[PDB]
Amino acid sequence: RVRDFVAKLANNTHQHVFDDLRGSVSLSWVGDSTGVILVLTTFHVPLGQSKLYRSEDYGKNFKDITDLINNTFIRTEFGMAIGPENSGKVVLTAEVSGGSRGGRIFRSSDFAKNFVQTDLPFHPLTQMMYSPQNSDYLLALSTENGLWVSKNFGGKWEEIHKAVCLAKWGSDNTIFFTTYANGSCKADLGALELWRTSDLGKSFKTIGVKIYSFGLGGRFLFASVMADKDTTRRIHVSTDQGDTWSMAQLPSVGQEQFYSILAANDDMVFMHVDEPGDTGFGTIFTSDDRGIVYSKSLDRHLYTTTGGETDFTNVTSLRGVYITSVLSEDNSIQTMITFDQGGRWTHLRKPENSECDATAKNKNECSLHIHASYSISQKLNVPMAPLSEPNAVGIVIAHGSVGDAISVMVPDVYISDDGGYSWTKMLEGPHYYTILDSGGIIVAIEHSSRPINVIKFSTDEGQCWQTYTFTRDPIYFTGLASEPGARSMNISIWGFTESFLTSQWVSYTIDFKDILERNCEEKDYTIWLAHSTDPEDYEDGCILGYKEQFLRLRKSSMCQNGRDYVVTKQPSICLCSLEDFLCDFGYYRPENDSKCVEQPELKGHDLEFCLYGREEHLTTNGYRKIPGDKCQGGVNPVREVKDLKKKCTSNFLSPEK
Amino acid sequence: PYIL
Ligand SMILES: *[C@@H]1O[C@H](CO)[C@@H](O[C@@H]2O[C@H](CO)[C@@H](O[C@@H]3O[C@H](CO)[C@@H](O)[C@H](O)[C@@H]3O)[C@H](O)[C@H]2NC(C)=O)[C@H](O)[C@H]1NC(C)=O
Ligand SMILES: *[C@@H]1O[C@H](CO)[C@@H](O[C@@H]2O[C@H](CO)[C@@H](O)[C@H](O)[C@H]2NC(C)=O)[C@H](O)[C@H]1NC(C)=O
Repeated sequence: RVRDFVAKLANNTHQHVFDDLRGSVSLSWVGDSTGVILVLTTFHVPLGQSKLYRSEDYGKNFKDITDLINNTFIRTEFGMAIGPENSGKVVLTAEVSGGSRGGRIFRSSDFAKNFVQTDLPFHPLTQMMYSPQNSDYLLALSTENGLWVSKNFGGKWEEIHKAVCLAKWGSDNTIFFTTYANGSCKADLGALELWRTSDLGKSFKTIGVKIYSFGLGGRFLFASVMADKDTTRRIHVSTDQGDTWSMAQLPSVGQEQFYSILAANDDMVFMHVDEPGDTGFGTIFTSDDRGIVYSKSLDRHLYTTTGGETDFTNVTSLRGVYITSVLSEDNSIQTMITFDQGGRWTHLRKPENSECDATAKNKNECSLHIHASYSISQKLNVPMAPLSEPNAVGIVIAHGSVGDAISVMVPDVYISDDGGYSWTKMLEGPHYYTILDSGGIIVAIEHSSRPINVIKFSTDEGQCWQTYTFTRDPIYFTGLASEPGARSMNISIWGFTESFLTSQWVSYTIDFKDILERNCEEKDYTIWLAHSTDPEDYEDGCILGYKEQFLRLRKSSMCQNGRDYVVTKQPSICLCSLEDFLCDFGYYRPENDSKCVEQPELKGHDLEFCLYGREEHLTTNGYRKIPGDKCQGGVNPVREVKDLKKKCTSNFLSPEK
Repeated sequence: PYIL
């Protein structure tokens, strides 16, 4: 539908040939709206040399800047540590000789235009980590497990602690780190201490003992803590940097189980707890807004002990939507989706014009299943996992199969433009895919064993496609790079050409600026209610107590949203109902439509929580607003609050007070 | 994801 497209692309396609790119090759973008890309290489000659290339134009042209690093061998293990935001910081870690006291880094503050070499008073063991508040503050662990901090972008270091296993930056330049006191990190597991320093090593506070590990998610600090006189451990949560802790209402686990924070934001967390006896699955729980009371969201959630692969995916392009895989009772794998932050999970709706595959019991009734990390790890023919971007609202693209379970067959690519409610087959056969200019353009490359020289693109969100031949020397295709954030109209195609005699790495960068030659205006956008189920209901669209309508680009408009495009939306607040509340600790919601009632008996970890929980959390009316829930007016449960503590501890003989 |  695009006219003269070949002529509009041909003078905007840019080839670069890399003279040498053997070994591990990596690419990092430096900053937003800079067009800066660094390509680094590392190979050994076994019976070490590194190459560094830099673009400042979104990959159209590179310059060999290997000379800047004195042709030194860069260790790929540490990668390029790119600083936050647009600080323009880059640190590369070098291999030193065997004589050396400490290692060596090459540091740049101007987007890798210039580097200086700095010799370290230690040998780094981890990648260097920037404070998110301050790109000049770095921390790093040494090979001797010292924790070292720098206040001047790695110019000078000081070791603030000697026996450290893990360290991370919190907010406001805070450091949390675990320490061992006995022998090694591994032999002191479960008896580590957790420390905090708010002032870069001047003061410390020990905020936990008998630690196994710790992590940060949203507003929460999580620590797993081992029960003394025991081999099991439990999660404890703090929202004040470990000044105070509460036990979370979650099962304890043995040494062969794990917890994993699937996703976390300012409101809540999704926690996975592995099932006992390494069955390769566990259960998803969602927290309230305190990170303390957890609701079982999804049983038999697939998460493998080998490598730790899970299909859990936030569909970033529609609020509330997540997708994952679960094991059926027959041990086939199905895809499930939730539209309300894990309150309910369902099968994905089959594309109207799809045929049910061989996994389907019924040839007229089946569902869509999605290939993701686990499929890829099992060596299925799946080039990419599912793609969605916050700024291209409603769009999700993924390889999938239509049936009753995930198939081993070669998959096709499906797209949804409503956040996952409905799907269509987008392309036949496996492809690599990218979204450019906030959904203004979708691009795809065929995944082949033979060389390719065509790229497909759509300006109407994957409904109609045009094919451009971007080279007359077909390449073995390796990968697509585009600027993080999906707001660019540049896409780079990477691969290599092979002859009998020789081969060579090549990139082609294509600029769509002449296809999308006009800016979108107000008339190019149309109102769209997200989550619509039934247009006859005044509450159609309500999720977590509010609806949103978006101004979405019309499919038929062919125009650029723009690098400064802002997703325009307008909320409507829904009335509160009982569905906007979670059962608080001690209560549940039996068979039907939504009244939280006292549990008759507390067993298992509920019983543990009652004995170990604070009054604050044990005093309740049985309801708590779903976190992120924005309803106003309507039902407001007025049952009076009671201490459930008295209920359980009532059975126990108490010792003297 | 983040293991504990
Ligand atoms: C796709 O890649 C091209 C580069 O090949 C990007 O072009 C860049 O476009 C930006 C904004 O249009 C230009 O930045 C401006 O620079 C001038 C002076 O240099 C300054 O006064 C402005 O305030 C602004 O910073 C930039 O010149 C240009 N880069 C080059 C090398 O030509 C293009 O933006 C990419 N397309 C998208 C949509 O991301
Ligand atoms: C699922 O992804 C969405 C989209 O990225 C996340 O929502 C963003 O979260 C951050 C941090 O709280 C906010 O600053 C942004 O405003 C949100 N973006 C949008 C478009 O809403 C969301 O938090 C993710 N879910 C979880 C549990 O992390």
